[PDB]
Amino acid sequence: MKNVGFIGWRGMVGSVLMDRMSQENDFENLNPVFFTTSQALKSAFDIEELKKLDIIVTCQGGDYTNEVYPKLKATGWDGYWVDAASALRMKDDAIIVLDPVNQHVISEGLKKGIKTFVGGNCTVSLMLMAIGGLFEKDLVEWISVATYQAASGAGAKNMRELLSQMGLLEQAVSSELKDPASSILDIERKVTAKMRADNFPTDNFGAALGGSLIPWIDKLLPETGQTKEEWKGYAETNKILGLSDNPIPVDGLCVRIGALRCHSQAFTIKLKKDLPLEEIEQIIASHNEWVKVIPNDKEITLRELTPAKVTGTLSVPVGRLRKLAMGPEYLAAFTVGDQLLWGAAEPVRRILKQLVA
Amino acid sequence: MKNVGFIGWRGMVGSVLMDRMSQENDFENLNPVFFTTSQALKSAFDIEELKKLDIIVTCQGGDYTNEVYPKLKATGWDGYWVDAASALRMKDDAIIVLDPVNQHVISEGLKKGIKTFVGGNCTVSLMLMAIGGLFEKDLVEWISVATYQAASGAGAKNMRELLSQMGLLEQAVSSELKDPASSILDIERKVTAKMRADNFPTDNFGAALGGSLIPWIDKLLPETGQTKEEWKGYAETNKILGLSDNPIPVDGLCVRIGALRCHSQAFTIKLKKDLPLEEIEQIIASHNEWVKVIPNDKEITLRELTPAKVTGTLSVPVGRLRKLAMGPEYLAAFTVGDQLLWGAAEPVRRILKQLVA
Repeated sequence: MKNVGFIGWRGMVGSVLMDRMSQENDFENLNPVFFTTSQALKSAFDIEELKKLDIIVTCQGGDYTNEVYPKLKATGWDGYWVDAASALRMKDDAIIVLDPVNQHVISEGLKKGIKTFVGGNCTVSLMLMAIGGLFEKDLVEWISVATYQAASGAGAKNMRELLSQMGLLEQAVSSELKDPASSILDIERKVTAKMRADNFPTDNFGAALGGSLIPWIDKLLPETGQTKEEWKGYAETNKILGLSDNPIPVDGLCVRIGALRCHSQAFTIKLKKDLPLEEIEQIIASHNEWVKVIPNDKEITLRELTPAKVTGTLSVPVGRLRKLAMGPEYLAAFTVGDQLLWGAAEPVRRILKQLVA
Repeated sequence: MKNVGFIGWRGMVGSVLMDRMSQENDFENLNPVFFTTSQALKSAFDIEELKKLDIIVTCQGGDYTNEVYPKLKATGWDGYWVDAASALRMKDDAIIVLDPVNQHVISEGLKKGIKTFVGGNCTVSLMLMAIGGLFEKDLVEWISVATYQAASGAGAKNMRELLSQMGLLEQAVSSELKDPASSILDIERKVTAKMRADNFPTDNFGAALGGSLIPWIDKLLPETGQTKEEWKGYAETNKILGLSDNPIPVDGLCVRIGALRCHSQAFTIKLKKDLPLEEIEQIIASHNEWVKVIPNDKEITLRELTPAKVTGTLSVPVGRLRKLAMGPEYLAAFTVGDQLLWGAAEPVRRILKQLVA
């Protein structure tokens, strides 16, 4: 059996991985070695210890990767590096994994001798898992996106801050709310007042999230005006599909909203050919076993297409499908997916399963 | 001075109108007559009393309008009907007002002898107030929208439900949150559990809003697959600009999020000609005194382009402006506007000021 070392397995992403791996009994087929950065298991900074492993799975982070990775491969280490961090995604000797979408790219890479595999951007993979079928048929000319991103994508503390913010907003009018005859505008003035108060906790987002939203995620790229988050749309979608030569335009705005762990996305998809809505749906639905097409019905949409429904599950619903007024080659679509699963730990867990097979 | 009757002035929208009118001393130039539907001022159902008025301003609602309106005009009444409700927006003898945008349409209508004026859809007017300049130059070929709509658009009770939901979510982990060393996944499991509980109050939205979102607003229109809310984008934008002959395509997805009273919108705008980003901004910024162009800078965007900042103000910021990967004629834009002001009471207040001038 393969000797696999794990780093950052105690973090939030790492913990989801450990849990999913237990659930699927992945540990039965490999020999796990756990590392730590603490000086209170092996040291994550001991290159010789890591050098003995066949595979390394890290959820530790980019700083860790940029530090340890170059050293280890510099020793001649011929093993596999499976990383969740973005650090290596855009390396020539690396491949971005999303096997239900790009297995063919993964296989060929393994044969080509690639030894570094990295999970991709959460919003990008959640998009591909949803509308992968369209890409598989080369039916996508371009795609405009508007995202509704969860706090988990920013971190555990960001999630807690969001929750604290929600608490304080309500507390500011807890009694008024109980009084069924109370004034709505007065309640409103008070909650907005607290949202704006000096003691309203916004250290992590740099702005209120609960009761609001933030149309900016990550650093700005002066070159295009996009934020790194929005940039990853074009860059990562194509590297995953292996189309850096004939790049499919993917762009839009990435916005943070008060959700815990599911990212939702509104798509304006330009199809290369006018096809009947029903044929589009069938194509969408048959690409993989997780995507789920939700009928353009109100009650079903309210029960299925929301963070409330998909949180903590591997289901990737896509609905509100219809043609847009701009023309029969313009498709509207809305999807919801869990950020910590297909958006983080799952792709990692699945490339590992293949490597130890 | 004109004799003006007011109906529904005690509701939420009505109250914002009364407040704004007081603030601007609008009552000094007209003779107000207040009505009520209660049987506990005049009766809103007394046609003869209403018949004596020069102008009628209603924030009462569509049911009221559809009931009383036809009766009154049936008596020969030659006065003005100013309505906030959507009921008459699409009537041939009616005009949708947004004077900073379509004053020319309003003036010509008054001369043509039009006697019914109606405020338009909140998202549509908030859009036009933001990017009106582009329309004024016939630079817009089409526009794809994705909205982040506030609870106030649905009603006062919906706002309270949103607040109660936020309260319960945090309460479900109030202590855990205080413990800086507590488990993030555990907290997450608990909040999601409460969100899904039978006692989680969702009577008004029919689904959780706090901690989530709802990609569906209003009834479905089997004909196009759009919801009435999404339909109003194409229909109302053009009737306001007076282009029902040469309709500019406006479509997208309308989604409800946990915000109190500001609607935000992500735009994918297709310009009819490739113009330099800086010329686009200047054009945007000079259309009206309320729109505000926010530089594509992070700190400024976090301070200016959010519901937290614009709530309760007449400011209509628009930012994140840049060209989209699909081509130099593809513009990205994000705007935030207060739903109860330019999205409801303000247009009404301003057409009134003109009518009593």
